[PDB]
Amino acid sequence: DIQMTQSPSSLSASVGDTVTTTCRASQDISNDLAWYQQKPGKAPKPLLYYASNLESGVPSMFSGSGSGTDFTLTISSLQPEDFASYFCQQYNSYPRTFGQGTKVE
Amino acid sequence: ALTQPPSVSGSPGQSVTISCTGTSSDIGSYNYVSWYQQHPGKAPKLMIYDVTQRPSGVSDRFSGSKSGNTASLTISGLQADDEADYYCSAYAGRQTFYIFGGGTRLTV
Amino acid sequence: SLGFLGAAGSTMGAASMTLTVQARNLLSHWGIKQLQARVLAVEHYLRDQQLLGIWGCSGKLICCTNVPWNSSWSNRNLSEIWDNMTWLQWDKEISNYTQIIYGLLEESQNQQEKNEQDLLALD
Amino acid sequence: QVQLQESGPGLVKPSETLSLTCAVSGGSFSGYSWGWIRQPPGKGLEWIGSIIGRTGSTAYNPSLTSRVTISRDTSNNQFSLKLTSLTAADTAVYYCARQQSNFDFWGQGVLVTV
Amino acid sequence: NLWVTVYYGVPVWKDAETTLFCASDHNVWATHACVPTDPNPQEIHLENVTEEFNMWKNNMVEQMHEDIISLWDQSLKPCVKLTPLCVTLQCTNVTNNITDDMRGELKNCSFNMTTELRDKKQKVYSLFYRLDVVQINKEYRLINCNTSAITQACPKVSFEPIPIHYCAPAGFAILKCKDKKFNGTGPCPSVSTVQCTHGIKPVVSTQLLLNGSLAEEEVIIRSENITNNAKNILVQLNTPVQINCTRPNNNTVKSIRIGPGQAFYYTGDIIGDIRQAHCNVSKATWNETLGKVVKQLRKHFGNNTIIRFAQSSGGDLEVTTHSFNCGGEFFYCNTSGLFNSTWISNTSSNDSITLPCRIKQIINMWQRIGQAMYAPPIQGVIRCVSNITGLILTRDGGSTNSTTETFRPGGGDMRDNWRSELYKYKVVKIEPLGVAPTRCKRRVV
Amino acid sequence: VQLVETGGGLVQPGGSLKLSCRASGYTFSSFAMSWVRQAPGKGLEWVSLINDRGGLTFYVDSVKGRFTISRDNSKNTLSLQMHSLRDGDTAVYYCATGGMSSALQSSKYYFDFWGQGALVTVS
Ligand SMILES: *[C@@H]1O[C@H](CO)[C@@H](O[C@@H]2O[C@H](CO)[C@@H](O[C@@H]3O[C@H](CO[C@H]4O[C@H](CO)[C@@H](O)[C@H](O)[C@@H]4O)[C@@H](O)[C@H](O[C@H]4O[C@H](CO)[C@@H](O)[C@H](O)[C@@H]4O)[C@@H]3O)[C@H](O)[C@H]2NC(C)=O)[C@H](O)[C@H]1NC(C)=O
Ligand SMILES: *[C@@H]1O[C@H](CO)[C@@H](O[C@@H]2O[C@H](CO)[C@@H](O)[C@H](O)[C@H]2NC(C)=O)[C@H](O)[C@H]1NC(C)=O
Ligand SMILES: *[C@@H]1O[C@H](CO)[C@@H](O[C@@H]2O[C@H](CO)[C@@H](O)[C@H](O)[C@H]2NC(C)=O)[C@H](O)[C@H]1NC(C)=O
Ligand SMILES: *[C@@H]1O[C@H](CO)[C@@H](O[C@@H]2O[C@H](CO)[C@@H](O)[C@H](O)[C@H]2NC(C)=O)[C@H](O)[C@H]1NC(C)=O
Ligand SMILES: *[C@@H]1O[C@H](CO)[C@@H](O[C@@H]2O[C@H](CO)[C@@H](O)[C@H](O)[C@H]2NC(C)=O)[C@H](O)[C@H]1NC(C)=O
Ligand SMILES: *[C@@H]1O[C@H](CO)[C@@H](O[C@@H]2O[C@H](CO)[C@@H](O)[C@H](O)[C@H]2NC(C)=O)[C@H](O)[C@H]1NC(C)=O
Ligand SMILES: *[C@@H]1O[C@H](CO)[C@@H](O[C@@H]2O[C@H](CO)[C@@H](O)[C@H](O)[C@H]2NC(C)=O)[C@H](O)[C@H]1NC(C)=O
Ligand SMILES: *[C@@H]1O[C@H](CO)[C@@H](O[C@@H]2O[C@H](CO)[C@@H](O)[C@H](O)[C@H]2NC(C)=O)[C@H](O)[C@H]1NC(C)=O
Ligand SMILES: *[C@@H]1O[C@H](CO)[C@@H](O[C@@H]2O[C@H](CO)[C@@H](O)[C@H](O)[C@H]2NC(C)=O)[C@H](O)[C@H]1NC(C)=O
Ligand SMILES: *[C@@H]1O[C@H](CO)[C@@H](O)[C@H](O)[C@H]1NC(C)=O
Ligand SMILES: *[C@@H]1O[C@H](CO)[C@@H](O)[C@H](O)[C@H]1NC(C)=O
Ligand SMILES: *[C@@H]1O[C@H](CO)[C@@H](O)[C@H](O)[C@H]1NC(C)=O
Ligand SMILES: *[C@@H]1O[C@H](CO)[C@@H](O)[C@H](O)[C@H]1NC(C)=O
Ligand SMILES: *[C@@H]1O[C@H](CO)[C@@H](O)[C@H](O)[C@H]1NC(C)=O
Ligand SMILES: *[C@@H]1O[C@H](CO)[C@@H](O)[C@H](O)[C@H]1NC(C)=O
Ligand SMILES: *[C@@H]1O[C@H](CO)[C@@H](O)[C@H](O)[C@H]1NC(C)=O
Ligand SMILES: *[C@@H]1O[C@H](CO)[C@@H](O)[C@H](O)[C@H]1NC(C)=O
Ligand SMILES: *[C@@H]1O[C@H](CO)[C@@H](O)[C@H](O)[C@H]1NC(C)=O
Ligand SMILES: *[C@@H]1O[C@H](CO)[C@@H](O)[C@H](O)[C@H]1NC(C)=O
Ligand SMILES: *[C@@H]1O[C@H](CO)[C@@H](O)[C@H](O)[C@H]1NC(C)=O
Ligand SMILES: *[C@@H]1O[C@H](CO)[C@@H](O)[C@H](O)[C@H]1NC(C)=O
Repeated sequence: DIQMTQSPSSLSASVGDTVTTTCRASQDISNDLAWYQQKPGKAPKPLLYYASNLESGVPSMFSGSGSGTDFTLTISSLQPEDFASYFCQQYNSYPRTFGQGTKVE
Repeated sequence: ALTQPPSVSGSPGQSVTISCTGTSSDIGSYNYVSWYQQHPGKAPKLMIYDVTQRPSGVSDRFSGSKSGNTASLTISGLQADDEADYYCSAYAGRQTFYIFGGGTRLTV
Repeated sequence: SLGFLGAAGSTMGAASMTLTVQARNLLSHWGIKQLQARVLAVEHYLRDQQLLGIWGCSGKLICCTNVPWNSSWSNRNLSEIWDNMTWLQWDKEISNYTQIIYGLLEESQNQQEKNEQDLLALD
Repeated sequence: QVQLQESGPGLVKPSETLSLTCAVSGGSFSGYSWGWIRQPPGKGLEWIGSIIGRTGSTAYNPSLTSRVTISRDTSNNQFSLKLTSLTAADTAVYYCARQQSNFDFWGQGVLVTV
Repeated sequence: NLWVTVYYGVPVWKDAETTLFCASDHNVWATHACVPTDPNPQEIHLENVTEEFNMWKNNMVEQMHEDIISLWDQSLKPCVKLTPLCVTLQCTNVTNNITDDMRGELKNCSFNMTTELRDKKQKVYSLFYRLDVVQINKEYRLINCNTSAITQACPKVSFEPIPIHYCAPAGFAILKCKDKKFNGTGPCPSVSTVQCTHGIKPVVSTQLLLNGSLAEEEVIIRSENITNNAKNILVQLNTPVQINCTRPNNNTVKSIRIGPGQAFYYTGDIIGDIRQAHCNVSKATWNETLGKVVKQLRKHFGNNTIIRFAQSSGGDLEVTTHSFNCGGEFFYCNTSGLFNSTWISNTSSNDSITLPCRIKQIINMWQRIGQAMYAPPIQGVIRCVSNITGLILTRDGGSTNSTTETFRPGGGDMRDNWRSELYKYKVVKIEPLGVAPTRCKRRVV
Repeated sequence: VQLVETGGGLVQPGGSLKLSCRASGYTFSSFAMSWVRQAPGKGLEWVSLINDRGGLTFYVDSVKGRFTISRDNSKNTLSLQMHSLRDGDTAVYYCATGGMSSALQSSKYYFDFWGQGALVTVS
């Protein structure tokens, strides 16, 4: 199986600020990493298909990048509504391993 | 059978050499001369194999060597528990597989 | 019971138990295209058999020889070769020495035949 | 605008077989993979398994394969999860989701205790 | 210590190029040469074998290409050579009960044709499609007159594709890649061995690949080099898109003897009104299909770019238009209605898209020059239903500062159609002899 | 690793006894096995050897016309059938692992794992 983790467990943040996080894999993933935003009590909201590609209805505030084993997620500014946890998912192999992390407070 | 001197002994803390003598066909021809020890009431244990090899679980105080048609086992650092009977054994060939020597009763 | 090449990927010491599985599948206009394919399969079969003949392995799938193994061809022990490698991996590891080994096998057999011929003339 | 509804029951704690049947509407099955994702309280997400809509072929998370069956019936636009020998660790929110590389659509996961 | 031991029957192999033969279960795709197939194939799964495949360097493609062309040509060997037809034609427009699109599309021609006896002539009046006739102002000639002799296809020989299985000779094996989402040009962790391929239908088309296999999970984008805009992109769909094609006009076919046991077939007249040939796809299915294709393209063309689809830029009708054989008739359908959209990441009835089609009787296949076939007309009305299983796309070149990529339909090189079925197969040679060290010594005397 | 012996005890001369050895903690089928005996007042004597597959057996000359060694890998069991027992055959018999290995394995011309034996008395 492909394991992966996020770097921060959480971030302290101001609303009027840019915050970033990362996701690192034990095995090479050919850009096939997705990102999600989760609020307590709800299913995760998809953000990114591939590290650099946004889904529908997702604002330009979100962006990302990466290839191989090293990936990143960037939020240019936050609304109070963006103080949520984030997930990264690899879909390069069957144990569809997710990483866990980056609660933003 | 292989010749192996009886009653070879020594004091605790000393070293002892227990020799084994065969012929040109038994020891002179093959590097397969193992050593075993036996406490009364127990099956023999392998101490040395091939000539100089030692199996896991056997301490480094036990070591063998050979020359010509003879071979030996030496024990350094003799301990209180080193009072087993010792035997040499060698691979003789295809017609005769194994030959054991006589026993040596080590005492300390 | 595995089928043809079923043991590919298994270790060398396992794969060696299926030698007859692979051996029996060897040898088993536009008509010209098909004949060329059939003729070629026969020629390849016969060339392998000729080498086995030359080396003194004509009737065997497993044949022991008198050529010592060189550590320079592969400085690897038996546990690694027979238990932790497949035949495909092995083939790559020593492909560079194939013609050295073959040359040695031929020379050894030639010497053996001369010796047999003379022993049979002892009277 | 695809919607997914898990429709799960509460379960017997010491031992039972879980059964969740997810209804799908606003789209169909032939072009997509469907599956289940679990989230025990206080934990992140893990995949359970999935089924291919057009062929019915499945794949499962290696850790629980001996206990899990996923199947589908496009007639009713439904698919379901069946888990045997449920024991404590199986308490989780179970989510229904549609996969097209990513997981595009999610339902409202159901908390099932064991 | 160790000795060389020789083993025979060792399960190893090498990449190889050999001659394959066909097998199968009248028609152009004659099964006369092909070996009857086995009651069932066998497949051996090879556990723990990872192998590398390359669909763009696969000699099975070249052999299929040569065999298909060969069968095509063999089927025309015994057919009538229509050389008496390369005469001046006197033609006027068909204006009788023609609709708005069918304007100048049909011409009514008259000519002095040969007959059974050499001292006799006959006057023949026939209808031709405009695309087959070139003006020399009522004087016309057939389009093939200045480049080739034309052969009439035999009326009793079907053009329906028959699945062909390719089989390896003894000493060789075909390895099959079972991986899902396999794009070619890689390691394939799940492989198996077969002796024969699945049956492949030699369906001939441009732009849209009909009646092939489908992907099981996702649309698969395959190319030799995705960043090279000079290369074609093959797209395999995971769902079929159904397309309904018709030639609505009810034709009456006439024939004349033009020589000693030879006859020519031609359209005499049209019974009803004259309408344009066309093909339908539903809007919902086509629009869903592109959304799936676009999502996958974004893997290679990421960072939220704009993906645009556009019409073929130019070239011969065969490349710019969707060519296919429908019931023996040869259609050239305009796909501008399928590739007219712009996609961005911010997005979202029996309504359908009708593609107008043109029809030709003089066909020049396989990009060859000097050969031509005359396709006899078919009496009655033609209807066929096909499954779109994949696409051929090309990409526009341009600067690297662009935020938009444009894709257009491509095709015309038949080998790329073949590659969509043969991408999972590789031919290897079995090399049964090998050596390894053991403790076994040959007995010396 | 354990080797456990069970079997017959006292027989009169000319009679027959059988011994059995069961073993576990290792792959039984990977090893050749041997019987060694010790007369009550003597040292060790090799009696017999069987390969891992079970097809090849060897004996000390003294028992060639009367002892049979066999194994059944599916039950992890080694056994020895003795006929025409002589007074000279009184000994503790032991089963042990080793004394031979296949051509694809490292040499193993020694015994390593021993059972505790069984006493065979002929009187
Ligand atoms: C993608 O795949 C589809 C499906 O295979 C192809 O579509 C088929 O094309 C064939 C060939 O044109 C069609 O076959 C023809 O059907 C006619 C009608 O048959 C009816 O009556 C028979 C009675 O026996 C029934 O069994 C049948 O079901 C129908 O009810 C026949 O009249 C035709 O025969 C005549 O022409 C042939 C030459 O073509 C002569 O050899 C015959 O002797 C006779 O004169 C013929 O059998 C078939 O119906 C189509 N299927 C569908 C669903 O439409 C697509 O063409 C293919 N696409 C591409 C690009 O290749
Ligand atoms: C492919 O490799 C696997 C190991 O990755 C092999 O699995 C072994 O199967 C035997 C069956 O008798 C078990 O006793 C072993 O314990 C398994 N090994 C491991 C590490 O679990 C499998 O046999 C190989 N397949 C082939 C055809 O050789
Ligand atoms: C094609 O041309 C032929 C001949 O020019 C047409 O047949 C003629 O039809 C007219 C009626 O409009 C008759 O008066 C003539 O006697 C016919 N001539 C012969 C000998 O056929 C035919 O109708 C035309 N067809 C079309 C569709 O244009
Ligand atoms: C055969 O005749 C055709 C028709 O006149 C020629 O094709 C034309 O070539 C000119 C070249 O400048 C193009 O501009 C026209 O558009 C072409 N017309 C068509 C209908 O294709 C063709 O070149 C001639 N072939 C030979 C060998 O002379
Ligand atoms: C098909 O899959 C293969 C395997 O993942 C891709 O090959 C990799 O391409 C990158 C970029 O050139 C190289 O850096 C890697 O080393 C290649 N991997 C291997 C194992 O060789 C290939 O690019 C994919 N094709 C398409 C069109 O996406
Ligand atoms: C795929 O095609 C592109 C375009 O031809 C190749 O990129 C060029 O590589 C050469 C040699 O390094 C450079 O001089 C050019 O400037 C590159 N052009 C561009 C637009 O980047 C690329 O190398 C090819 N891929 C492979 C695997 O061969
Ligand atoms: C393609 O779709 C068109 C509709 O857009 C079909 O044309 C209609 O056919 C019915 C008879 O079934 C007529 O009553 C309508 O007047 C026609 N409508 C139009 C706009 O022409 C057409 O038949 C379909 N073609 C195929 C091959 O399925
Ligand atoms: C192609 O033609 C078939 C009929 O041969 C169409 O299928 C019919 O669709 C209507 C409307 O949904 C149903 O009431 C009929 O029962 C269907 N018939 C059959 C045999 O399934 C199909 O929709 C057409 N497709 C396109 C793109 O025009
Ligand atoms: C296919 O049909 C389209 C649509 O009728 C044709 O598109 C025209 O192309 C010319 C030249 O680029 C443009 O000036 C026109 O504006 C386009 N038409 C429309 C409605 O936008 C196309 O030329 C046809 N192609 C073939 C091969 O027949
Ligand atoms: C999608 O639309 C919203 C409208 O509020 C806009 O803010 C956002 O930037 C758009 N996203 C993209 C990728 O264009
Ligand atoms: C091994 O190869 C070297 C040359 O590289 C040669 O000198 C040596 O004699 C060879 N040894 C054996 C056992 O063949
Ligand atoms: C073979 O060599 C490897 C690497 O040095 C070693 O780990 C392994 O124990 C060796 N095998 C044997 C039987 O000694
Ligand atoms: C075999 O020869 C190639 C050069 O053709 C070389 O690169 C490779 O390292 C050689 N293999 C070995 C095991 O030395
Ligand atoms: C045929 O149609 C064309 C349309 O461009 C017209 O110019 C020509 O005069 C017509 N010919 C006849 C005989 O009606
Ligand atoms: C047939 O030949 C005669 C010769 O006088 C000519 O007048 C007539 O136009 C020709 N007919 C056709 C259809 O070309
Ligand atoms: C089109 O796809 C359907 C899927 O159910 C299949 O039954 C049908 O045979 C396919 N048609 C062709 C021509 O392959
Ligand atoms: C052509 O139109 C005329 C006038 O409406 C009509 O009398 C004639 O029957 C029509 N012909 C056909 C084939 O429909
Ligand atoms: C991705 O788009 C952003 C604008 O939102 C731009 O600043 C960035 O440079 C682009 N990245 C790449 C690799 O083109
Ligand atoms: C492409 O779409 C535009 C906008 O709806 C339309 O005006 C144009 O005619 C379409 N092109 C074709 C070839 O249908
Ligand atoms: C096709 O998809 C586009 C996506 O933006 C949507 O706006 C349009 O309404 C859809 N059309 C049909 C017929 O489904
Ligand atoms: C074409 O017209 C003829 C008139 O005799 C009729 O028999 C035939 O059925 C018609 N064809 C079609 C497809 O309707």
